[PDB]
Amino acid sequence: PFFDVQKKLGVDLDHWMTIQSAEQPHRIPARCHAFEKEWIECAHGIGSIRAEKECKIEFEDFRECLLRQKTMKRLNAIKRQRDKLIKEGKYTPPPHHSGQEDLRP
Amino acid sequence: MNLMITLLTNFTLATLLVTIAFWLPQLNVYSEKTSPDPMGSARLPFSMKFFLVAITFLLFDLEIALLLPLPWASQTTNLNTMLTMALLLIFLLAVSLAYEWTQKGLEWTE
Amino acid sequence: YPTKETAHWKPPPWNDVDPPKSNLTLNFGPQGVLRLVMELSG
Amino acid sequence: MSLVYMNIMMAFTVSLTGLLMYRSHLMSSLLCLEGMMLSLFILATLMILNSHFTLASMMPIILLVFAACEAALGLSLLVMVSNTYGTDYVQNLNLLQC
Amino acid sequence: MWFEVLPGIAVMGVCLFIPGMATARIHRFSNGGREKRVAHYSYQWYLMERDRRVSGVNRYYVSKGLENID
Amino acid sequence: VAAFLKNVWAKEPVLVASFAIAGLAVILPTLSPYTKYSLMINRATPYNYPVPLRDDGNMPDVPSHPQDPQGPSLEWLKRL
Amino acid sequence: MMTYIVFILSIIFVMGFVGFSSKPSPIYGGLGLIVSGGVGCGIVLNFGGSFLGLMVFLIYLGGMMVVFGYTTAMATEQYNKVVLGTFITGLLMEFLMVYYVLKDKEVEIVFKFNGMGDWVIYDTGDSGFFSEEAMGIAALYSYGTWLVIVTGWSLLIGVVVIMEITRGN
Amino acid sequence: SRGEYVVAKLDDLINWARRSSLWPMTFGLACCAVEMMHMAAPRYDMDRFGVVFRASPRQSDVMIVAGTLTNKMAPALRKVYDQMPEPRYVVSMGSCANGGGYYHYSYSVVRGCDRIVPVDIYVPGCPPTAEALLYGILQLQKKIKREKRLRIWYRR
Amino acid sequence: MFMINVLTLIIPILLAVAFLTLVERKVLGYMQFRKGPNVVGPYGLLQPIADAIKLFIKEPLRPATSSISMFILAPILALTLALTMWIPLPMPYPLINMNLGVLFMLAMSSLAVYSILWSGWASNSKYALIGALRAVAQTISYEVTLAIILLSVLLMNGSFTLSTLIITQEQVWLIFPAWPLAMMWFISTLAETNRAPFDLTEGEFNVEYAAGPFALFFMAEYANIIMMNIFTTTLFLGAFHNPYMPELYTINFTIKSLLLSITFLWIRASYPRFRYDQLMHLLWKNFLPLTLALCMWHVSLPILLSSIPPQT
Ligand SMILES: CCCCCCCCCCCCCCCCCC(=O)OC[C@H](COP(=O)([O-])OCC[N+](C)(C)C)OC(=O)CCCCCCCCCCCCCCCCC
Ligand SMILES: CCCCCCCCCCCCCCCCCC(=O)OC[C@H](COP(=O)(O)OCCN)OC(=O)CCCCCCCCCCCCCCCCC
Ligand SMILES: CCCCCCCCCCCCCCCCCC(=O)OC[C@H](COP(=O)(O)OCCN)OC(=O)CCCCCCCCCCCCCCCCC
Ligand SMILES: CCCCCCCCCCCCCCCCCC(=O)OC[C@H](COP(=O)(O)OCCN)OC(=O)CCCCCCCCCCCCCCCCC
Ligand SMILES: CCCCCCCCCCCCCCCCCC(=O)OC[C@H](COP(=O)(O)OCCN)OC(=O)CCCCCCCCCCCCCCCCC
Ligand SMILES: CCCCCCCCCCC1=C(C)C(=O)C(OC)=C(OC)C1=O
Ligand code: SF4
Repeated sequence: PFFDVQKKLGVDLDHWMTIQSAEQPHRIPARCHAFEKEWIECAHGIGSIRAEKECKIEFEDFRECLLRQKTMKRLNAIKRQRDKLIKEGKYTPPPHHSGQEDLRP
Repeated sequence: MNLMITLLTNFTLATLLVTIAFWLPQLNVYSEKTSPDPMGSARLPFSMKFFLVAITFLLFDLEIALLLPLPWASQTTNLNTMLTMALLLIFLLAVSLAYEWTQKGLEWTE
Repeated sequence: YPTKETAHWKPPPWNDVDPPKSNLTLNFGPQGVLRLVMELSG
Repeated sequence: MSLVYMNIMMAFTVSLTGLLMYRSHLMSSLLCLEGMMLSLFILATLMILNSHFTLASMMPIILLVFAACEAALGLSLLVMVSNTYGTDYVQNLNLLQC
Repeated sequence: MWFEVLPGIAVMGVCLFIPGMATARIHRFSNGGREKRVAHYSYQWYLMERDRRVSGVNRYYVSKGLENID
Repeated sequence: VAAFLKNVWAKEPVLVASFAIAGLAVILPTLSPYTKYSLMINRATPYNYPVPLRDDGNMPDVPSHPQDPQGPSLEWLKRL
Repeated sequence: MMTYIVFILSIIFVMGFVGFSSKPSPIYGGLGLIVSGGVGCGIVLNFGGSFLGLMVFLIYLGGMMVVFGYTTAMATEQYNKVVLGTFITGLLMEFLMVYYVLKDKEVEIVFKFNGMGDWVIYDTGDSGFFSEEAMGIAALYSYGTWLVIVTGWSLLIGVVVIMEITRGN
Repeated sequence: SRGEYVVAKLDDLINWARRSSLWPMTFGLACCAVEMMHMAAPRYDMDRFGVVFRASPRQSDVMIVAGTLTNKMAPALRKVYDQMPEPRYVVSMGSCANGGGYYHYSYSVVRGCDRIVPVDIYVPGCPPTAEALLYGILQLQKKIKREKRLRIWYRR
Repeated sequence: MFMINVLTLIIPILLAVAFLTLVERKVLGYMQFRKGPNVVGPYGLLQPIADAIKLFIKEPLRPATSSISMFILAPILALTLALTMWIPLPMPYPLINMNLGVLFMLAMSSLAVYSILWSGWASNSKYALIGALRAVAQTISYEVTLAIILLSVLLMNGSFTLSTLIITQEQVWLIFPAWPLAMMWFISTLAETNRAPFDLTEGEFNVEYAAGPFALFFMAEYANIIMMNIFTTTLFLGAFHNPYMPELYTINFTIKSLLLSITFLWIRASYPRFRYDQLMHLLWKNFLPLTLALCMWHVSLPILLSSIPPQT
């Protein structure tokens, strides 16, 4: 039983806290506002059964924005290869990745 | 970082003073004291009233926790709704106090 | 069906009300001067 | 995912198994229950502060208040237990086996 | 008479005057003869870290004015 | 309504002051003429950036410069 | 070491829960949950949740664990192998997790977890002249109307229920 | 020597702090309690000597036995005396605490409190005046001033 | 350099607590038609030094503790919380300038009852435990009106920033719009620190501590007294602040806080004690209804006057 009293009576009891793409105070965007807006506008109206297979790209984009697992795995690979080349002496860091370059602005 | 250093300094000063208080007069070689209370050995009687004032504290402190964002909530653009809900929270705290009154909850610690 | 394990179980009371199964005595002594024996009920 | 979520979830499961394996006391059970609530507070807070989802910042406070009220209820239940047997021992709560 | 309590109040008042005077002089000494930058908000921290980068001496308080533009 | 009020003010003046202050706190924002100015000041405080509009060709009331006459004015806030 | 500090606090956090999940005594359990609340508050403070961490102090510790220690001090009249065994068991489980995720930079107990410090996941912008957390909590009165109604009604009913079930009549 | 000078100055320091911060626990037994209450009154004012008014018996430094000690309360006197932290001193105030007094030949009176506790200062009178009790307290302070705890510790 | 600033905070706190004991004994002396200490030092100034040396060489009382660990931790927690209540205090600049210094102080004062509770349970006396439960219930009772009065006053401030509370009071002292909140605040902070007429720990919990640790509890309590007077001074009697001469603010708030601490000393030599139910009646049936009514008034009042303070 989902007695949709809110849509029937036209009141907004809890839809505002439901998603990150909703109206936030002082127009603060979430860090994955665009990804969630794209996933919601993809998966709207077509049902969950169609939405699990027809909006997989937007949902993988949004999940990887949220958790950043592919990003952190890529950073793990870059940093670990960098540490191996430092340990082998095949590589040196640049001066701008050591703190001796007087940052931009 | 300055705050963590300050907390560590205050804890270290307190522990140093407590160690001096618990170990400087131990070096006194005074005397061994042979055979070192209104109730003799009876058990502690449970007071229902102390527990009642503690739970009344806890519930009104939860209502305080709801009231704590009000200096930030006065800055909103939806001020009629904000003012209504603020007066409604303080009114429900007052209704909690009135019900605690009239059902003899504030008795012998009034 | 009473077994060996469920043999010490008696049926519950009929009104389902069980029997519940002392007040504090203080000695405010000499430590003018007066000794007091208090029977307090809280 | 992030590494601090590992420790907050594992803390929730530690306090779960503490709340799911009693020793004697009902108070130690309520302590494990409120440790579970605390770990939920920390975990929901780190998510909401992570994703910058602004409106859910009032969410853990609510998660505090209700559940803290819940704790009050449990404490009063414990006191009624301690107004029957003299202790809060969970092995005294076996009148309903028959 | 009643002015006999005043040496102890004077000692206690000097002991309360020391922390605020000391933190004011330390905030002037550690920040280039000025107040400590209050950064309660992330815009204020953004400006303060921009000052740290535009000074060239890795210090936010060393200010750069019209002499730094051409 | 008259003897009862003097009786409760004689016996329990703390509660009478409590319900009087709470009653003024309820009713007086609905009667105050300055309640509207609270709304108008809170909506005129620019926390965000005033993201400008693309001039399509017909916006007669949107300015091109902040010091232009058209647009929202806050002379009521300076003067009061 | 200092870039891992939240992680380090979180380790103390897990240790703190083994300080009372083994259940030594409800007063030592209360002390362990107080230290756990302090370090978990510090974790909340290090993502920028200052108000939420001060709710952990003012309401969880200074409000509620006060009442736990208060009620416990009115019981357990003042004067283990399983406790210390379970304590070292949970401690060795947690340090094996630490050692695995620090030697592999990846672990999977139930979910996959990264092994780098949790500073990496943060945002690189500013929030202007407001804390987003403070304004989302201030939103409780304008946007959070139904939530305030049901929370205040549940607290009023909580007062009524506590007075009913403790009266004995 | 050098260490003898050090223990001399440290004896002077600790005896100064012990005689200048006497905390009395006064047994208000009898009429001598009234005159101790006058030694605390504004004219004589024990508090200006560092002698506080009514310290608790577990943080007090000196036990003023002010009044008549009976047989029914002598174990309570000895209990309070044993519960005092050292250095503890005993001022016997008035004739009944000193030697039984006007109730010396009674069946129910301990003939002096010195049968029960070791007494340092015997303050004579019935009652001794608040000025005479203050004289006894200052004589106790002078007795503390010539203590040689660290000099005898250094010479043992 | 910051460590020097922490030392110049925490060492003068200890010195002012040490000489507050002399000021208490002198002011209670002259209000009782006698003198306070004037023999041990010149004008009594060496009385706290003599008394500290006396207490630190007195015999340890050596109790049978229920828990050794909490018996150690209760003075540690009391002194640590007594010292950390000073670091957001703006005078005119705090040691730790934070955005939520008010709420930080309310939190660290809410944590202060664990020292009372642990010292009461760590003693084997049941009487000391009953006294500790009474003192904890008293303190957590008056923390309610602390929180609500403090919220109602900070509705005129705009934030929980203590440094903003000086900017708030540059045209008027905040006691003029909020004197009923001020007087209930003042009595509630008088009831926080177990201070007369709310001192039922002296009327017939840490009596099993030796002279050293009891002196540490005593000095933590007087550090709380000086701190709550300074916090009341910043909160209701905000001084003039010239940013180019901060010592004007420092001399001014020091004079006001000394007068307010002497006002604590002047209350304790004027009134008898409440019975325990009488100050419970004072909180729950007198202070808390007016506190809620004035909280409604100070919510609705900046809206009806258009005087809502700035967020920043
Ligand atoms: C910050 C600087 C200092 C601030 C001022 C404080 C300094 C003075 C200190 C004096 C010594 C106090 C020692 C402790 C005393 C404790 C006892 C005590 O006082 O109890 C409080 C007493 C308690 O009541 P009671 O016990 O005296 O009276 C009997 C009460 N019954 C019947 C319930 C038994 O009074 C209060 O609670 C009053 C609190 C403050 C009231 C503020 C009211 C302001 C006016 C509002 C408006 C009124 C008009 C109506 C509306 C008009 C609208 C236009
Ligand atoms: C609508 C406005 C908002 C209202 C809600 C917000 C209130 C804010 C303040 C919080 C109050 C919380 C506590 C309320 C408890 C009320 C019940 C009560 O106290 O009844 C008992 C009392 C008599 O006291 P007694 O029981 O004898 O006490 C023993 C000691 N003698 O009985 C009495 O003293 C009688 C009390 C009832 C009559 C009070 C009348 C006051 C009128 C003031 C002027 C008009 C103000 C406008 C609002 C009127 C609302 C009725
Ligand atoms: C290597 C050799 C040295 C060894 C280490 C010692 C270092 C120095 C220690 C302090 C000085 C030691 C000497 C103590 C006093 C000796 C002389 C004396 O007793 O003088 C008596 C005089 C008052 O005379 P009185 O007998 O009281 O007369 C009653 C009124 N007609 O008394 C007075 O006028 C006042 C005496 C005051 C004593 C000194 C001040 C107090 C101690 C301060 C330092 C220690 C504490 C530091 C801070 C602790 C925490 C606050
Ligand atoms: C931020 C500011 C905080 C201020 C806190 C302190 C306030 C009060 C400061 C002290 C005021 C003066 C104190 C004088 C005490 C009495 C000294 C005295 O007269 O001692 C005499 C005694 C015996 O000497 P004798 O040679 O026998 O004399 C016979 C003469 N034919 O000889 C002795 O006892 C030996 C000498 C002892 C000297 C002790 C001096 C007092 C030390 C107190 C500690 C604080 C020091 C000041 C700190 C702030 C300033 C830097
Ligand atoms: C039984 C054990 C022993 C008992 C005695 C000792 C413990 C009890 C007494 C000490 C209590 C310590 C409280 C520590 C946190 C206090 C809250 C806090 O930090 O608030 C201040 C501030 C928020 O203000 P804000 O201005 O927003 O922050 C700056 C950015 N603008 O936030 C900041 O500035 C954040 C700074 C970075 C994060 C700091 C984290 C500190 C370390 C973790 C907590 C330490 C205490 C753990 C144990 C507590 C036991 C009660
Ligand atoms: C080393 C820094 C100071 C350590 C603490 C000792 C001095 C302050 C407390 C001593 C004290 C004084 C002066 C005091 O006057 C007093 O009586 C009211 C006490 O007992 C209740 C005290 O404990
Ligand atoms: S010595 Fe005399 S005056 Fe003194 S208490 Fe005894 S009977 Fe009374």
